[PDB]
Amino acid sequence: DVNTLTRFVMEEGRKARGTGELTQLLNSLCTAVKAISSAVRKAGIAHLYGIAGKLDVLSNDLVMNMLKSSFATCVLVSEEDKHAIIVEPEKRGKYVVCFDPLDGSSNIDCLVSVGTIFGIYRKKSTDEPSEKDALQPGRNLVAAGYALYGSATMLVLAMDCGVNCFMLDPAIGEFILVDKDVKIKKKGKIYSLNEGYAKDFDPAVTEYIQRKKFPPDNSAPYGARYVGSMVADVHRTLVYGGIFLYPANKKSPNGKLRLLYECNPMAYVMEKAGGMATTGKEAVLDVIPTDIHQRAPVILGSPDDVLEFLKVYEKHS
Amino acid sequence: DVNTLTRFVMEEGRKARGTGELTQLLNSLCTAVKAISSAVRKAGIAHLYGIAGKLDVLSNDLVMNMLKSSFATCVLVSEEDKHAIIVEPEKRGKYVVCFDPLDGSSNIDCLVSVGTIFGIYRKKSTDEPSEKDALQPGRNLVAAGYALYGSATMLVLAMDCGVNCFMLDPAIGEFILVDKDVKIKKKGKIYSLNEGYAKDFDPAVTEYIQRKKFPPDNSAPYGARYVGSMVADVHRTLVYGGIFLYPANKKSPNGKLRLLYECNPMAYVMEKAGGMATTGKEAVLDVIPTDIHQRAPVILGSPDDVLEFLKVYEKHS
Amino acid sequence: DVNTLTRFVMEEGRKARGTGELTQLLNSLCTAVKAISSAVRKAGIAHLYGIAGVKKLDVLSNDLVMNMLKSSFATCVLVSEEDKHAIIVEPEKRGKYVVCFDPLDGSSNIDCLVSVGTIFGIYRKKSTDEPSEKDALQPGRNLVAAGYALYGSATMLVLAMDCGVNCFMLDPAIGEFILVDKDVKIKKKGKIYSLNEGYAKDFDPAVTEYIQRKKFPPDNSAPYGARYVGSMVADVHRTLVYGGIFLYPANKKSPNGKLRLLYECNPMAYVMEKAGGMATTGKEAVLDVIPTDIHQRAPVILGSPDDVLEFLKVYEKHS
Amino acid sequence: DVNTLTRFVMEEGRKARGTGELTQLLNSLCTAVKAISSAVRKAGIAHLYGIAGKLDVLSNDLVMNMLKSSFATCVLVSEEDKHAIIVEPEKRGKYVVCFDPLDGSSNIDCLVSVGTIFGIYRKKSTDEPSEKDALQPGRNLVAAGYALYGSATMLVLAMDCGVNCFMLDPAIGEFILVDKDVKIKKKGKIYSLNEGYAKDFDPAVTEYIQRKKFPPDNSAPYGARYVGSMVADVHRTLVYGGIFLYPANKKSPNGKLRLLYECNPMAYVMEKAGGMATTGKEAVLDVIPTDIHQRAPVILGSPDDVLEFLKVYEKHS
Ligand SMILES: CCc1cccc(S(=O)(=O)NC(=O)Nc2ncc(Br)s2)c1
Ligand SMILES: CCc1cccc(S(=O)(=O)NC(=O)Nc2ncc(Br)s2)c1
Ligand SMILES: CCc1cccc(S(=O)(=O)NC(=O)Nc2ncc(Br)s2)c1
Ligand SMILES: CCc1cccc(S(=O)(=O)NC(=O)Nc2ncc(Br)s2)c1
Repeated sequence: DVNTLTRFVMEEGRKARGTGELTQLLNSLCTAVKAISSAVRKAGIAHLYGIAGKLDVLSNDLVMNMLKSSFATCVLVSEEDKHAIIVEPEKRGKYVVCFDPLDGSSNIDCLVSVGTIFGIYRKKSTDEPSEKDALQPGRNLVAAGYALYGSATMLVLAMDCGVNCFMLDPAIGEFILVDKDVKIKKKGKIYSLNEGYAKDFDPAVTEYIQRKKFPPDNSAPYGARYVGSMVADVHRTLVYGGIFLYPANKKSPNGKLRLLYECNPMAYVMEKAGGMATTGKEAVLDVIPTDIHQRAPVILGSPDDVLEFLKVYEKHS
Repeated sequence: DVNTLTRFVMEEGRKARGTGELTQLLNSLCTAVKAISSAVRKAGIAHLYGIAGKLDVLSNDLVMNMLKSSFATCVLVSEEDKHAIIVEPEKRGKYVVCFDPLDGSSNIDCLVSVGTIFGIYRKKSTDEPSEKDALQPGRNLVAAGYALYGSATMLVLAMDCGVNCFMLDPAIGEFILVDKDVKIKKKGKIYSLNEGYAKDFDPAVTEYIQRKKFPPDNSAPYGARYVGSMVADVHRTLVYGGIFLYPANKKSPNGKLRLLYECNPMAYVMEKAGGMATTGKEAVLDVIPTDIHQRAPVILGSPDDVLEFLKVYEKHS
Repeated sequence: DVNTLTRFVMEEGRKARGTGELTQLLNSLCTAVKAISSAVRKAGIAHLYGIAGVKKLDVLSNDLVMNMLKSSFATCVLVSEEDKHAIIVEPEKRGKYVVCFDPLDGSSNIDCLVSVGTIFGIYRKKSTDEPSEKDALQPGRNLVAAGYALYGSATMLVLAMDCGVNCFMLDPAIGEFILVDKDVKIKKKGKIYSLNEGYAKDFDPAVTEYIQRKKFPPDNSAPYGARYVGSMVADVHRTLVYGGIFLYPANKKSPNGKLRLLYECNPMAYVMEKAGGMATTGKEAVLDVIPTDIHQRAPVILGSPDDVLEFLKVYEKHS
Repeated sequence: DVNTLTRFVMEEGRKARGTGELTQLLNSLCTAVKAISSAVRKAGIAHLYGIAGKLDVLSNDLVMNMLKSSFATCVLVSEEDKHAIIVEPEKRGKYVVCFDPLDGSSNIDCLVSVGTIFGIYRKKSTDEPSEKDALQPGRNLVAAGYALYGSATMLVLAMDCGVNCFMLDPAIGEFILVDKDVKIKKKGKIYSLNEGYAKDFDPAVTEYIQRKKFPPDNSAPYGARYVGSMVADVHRTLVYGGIFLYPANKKSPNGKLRLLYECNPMAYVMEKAGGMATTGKEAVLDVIPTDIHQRAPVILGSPDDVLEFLKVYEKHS
């Protein structure tokens, strides 16, 4: 039987007997994602080039506007905005949403994969809505995931029931369920980081990477892939297994990737898929944030791969 | 003035006062790319998952069939076919076309960019058409390029007049000229190869890459990117500068990429762009082929970077 | 604020503290409407014509709607123009609603790209017995919801409920129905009558006189204009938009008219009524007829109440 | 073999040994139509309605700009413009085009089919183009036809070789040849006119209409279809056969429809399809015009039906 994003969400929302507010949030977000995908694929570009004689900003406005008018949100955190956005009182709801509306978009000149990443929280405090409401650890997420604008557009959604993958059929504008309750492989064959920072790598990374190229047990060396767009790298890791790394470096000593709307949502998908995400020091999901734009170092992927990296981080204290 | 691939090619064609064949060819191919692109983006997928109750094969068929029926070709060589296809007599025209109908289709599962790569020759003799008509050095190319099915669909076309980029507007099914006469940067800041296979690297490759990561002077190291899909990696090299390698090693003395429909069309675009393309021993475009599926090594991109590769290469020769 | 069909239905769903079954059902129907539009616009026809070198459109339309409603878990009995009997949803997929629909009306004329459409009527199951065809034999008055999709120059979903009639435009770029006209109301009096005058020899005497009065008025005002697309959905939607009258009346040869009561007449009557207009057979309200055959026919006269009433003045004058 | 509008026009142009000018023109036109189709089907309408926080005027803009930039035209006559447009001298070409860019537009509220009507002339001489170049009888058309934005989008193209019908496939944005060398039925069974104005009819119209409803020879009454949108009624008359009328009453002695860009193209399609078009007094194509915006009565469709009307019109003297 055929399933869609909306029908999936309505069905699962009826099992748990909720008010429907998360369903409205998510419906709204799906719609924003379809409009982003449409713009990303360059629909209507002829009109820009005179046939009748900014993208990250548009995607931001799209997510924001849809999320506000879903009536389901109170605090909104975006990659694009300096401060948390506080929903006007009349449109206030119970969820806090952190998001990057178009990740990878600095590199989009070369039509690299891009995507949208989100995490949704139930507002915890009873105080007036503020920036602090977004500062919960990722263990708390109610729902998270991403859309990938690749060769095709795919929505990956993780909740309590696991991870589910919806392909956007552009002919009808519907997300179609194509991969149910997805589990990552226990062990992969591909490793992912920007090796151009090799000079700055601390010795645990350097040893770990060295083991992938020169396995110490005469197994086959891991292949390397780095699109350098977060959504594409994590998704491949999800689909094929392996390991994704963005550790700290001299230019980025607290990591480079953001915790709230990059590392947390991706960590959440990984764990729900049966995988791992770590900073090296702890799980990413357990990091208790202090600033909405703070960075985090991240290693994530197949459990045997992240474990084997943690042993090496262990070897170096 | 708004320009399209069609209007563009008709403009150039009339200037040259040619018969029109090449124009008919390009238009045919173009129509194939839109069809490929629509399927890559998964139009109609709802029907597959049972709403009302292969991609490599499809793309090959679209290209094959559209070329045959352009009345402009006589020998067609494809990644997908063992032998060269000889167009039926009443459909024969003057050109030979070497193509990869969907490059990177191997990894489409992770929705990594895929592409179509093409190379167009004029048949040289009045002989009965055979595989041998495709065995031309890349220098004899009349036109070449690729379609990238990435975050948007773009068609890069190289001819004598240089290299032009058209973005497909999906609203109206036209490729729109968006980048005129593109030239690659003299010197890039990015290197691109599978570093997972370092233990089998050629020692020249070993050393060159080490200088990118560990520069002896006081320069900033190169950033690393490797999509693992040629059209994407070559296209990012074009737009931002840098170097892409798929080189020889002792296990694979002649590399892995196919000369006819991968390396030559890429070498062609890069040279028209004012970039370089080499096997280490010689320019990619000067290799005389003896087998339609023969492999070539390729190092390509910004001229300063390729020249620097060659310097190290020679240090090891 | 931007409103879409899915946000609209959920927002009304919540207000009413419902289970969401009707919401799931409409979503499913709307998904089906989007897949019919795509097919109707001929997306993918190049393949049909050997570009790399099957199903007919009303058939496809039928399978799309059937399948979308079945799998919505909100239906128990389905009645479609295409099938002789009612479909009884398999137990594991049973819900509380009965749906009558014409999946692709006017498709007999798809060869000339005339506007086509999907008409639907939604009913609550009234008995406690195992579901059956009888559950579809409800008067129009019992409708929970009705409407249509018009596949014209653009695709629109006109949805009628207790709260009124809402019109949603399909944005093909994103696959979303956008609310473009809220709480829509027909004019009190139009300037357009609509029927097939080519069959004038066969008109009811009442129909002959009324049409004659619209062409040559005794009060000598301006005559009405004529429009007849030949597609119900298109003719009925124009009527709703520009006001006037649409007639597919009875005659000696066809004394119960020709259009089907359950999935053409009733739903167009309900939309008309929720929009402050009128639908009649001459003898009764379309919505009041108690059906006895799911494929039964009714005569239908609808539109501006000043126009319809005016037809009844003539109708009653001919008894 | 599959055929497209571009491919078909190219091969007919090559046949005729022409210079490519009319092909360039038709492609610019075809492109504009795709852009008109797209906006008429309401792509982007969510953006108008505030998702991120005219149509006849736009359509005219698209045809206008696409024809200017085609360099194939010199005089443009549009329904939307009081005086003819003279193309600026660098874009000047040898053709004159009269068009209705969006027929039926003032009734687009009820989403009635709309269309674009066009007909194309050779310029009259080197004499710096003027409004005069448009004042030519229908017989001088080189090509004509319409695009109908119906349940799907169809382009109908009439030329010396006959009438061919192309279906716009929105997935790939390409016009597919679906009906070759179309001929109208000798006699149909449908008549088409605003019967609402029966009061004002010519006795000949009245009598002819009388014969349709009440055959004196016993036969079946004709059906009546009237959409109120010229392209849709004319297209129904082409596909199914029958008769379309918009004739002269003593109030509109020369009809209502316009000659240059409504009656002529449709009459030229009709004659090329083996049917007829008349004012009653003469053929439509034979009228010599003296104003770009003058009207003309028109009766067109299947020959047997048109001859029937005439036979009656001649009875009424
Ligand atoms: C899958 C998302 C999800 C999962 C669990 C709960 C909820 S919820 O938003 O809190 N309640 C909800 O959707 N109730 C509904 N009743 C009827 C319909 Br139709 S939807 C959402
Ligand atoms: C840029 C494509 C190109 C470049 C060089 C030559 C040719 S050609 O195909 O050999 N000649 C050609 O197309 N002539 C034309 N005549 C009329 C039209 Br409209 S186009 C094409
Ligand atoms: C607008 C149609 C409509 C009107 C009234 C009632 C219903 S209903 O289907 O019976 N209830 C319903 O949807 N409740 C909901 N709870 C949560 C969400 Br999200 S929706 C539908
Ligand atoms: C089919 C329209 C038509 C019919 C007859 C003549 C012409 S034309 O415009 O004068 N010449 C033309 O198209 N020449 C071409 N040469 C090569 C190509 Br590729 S196209 C057009």
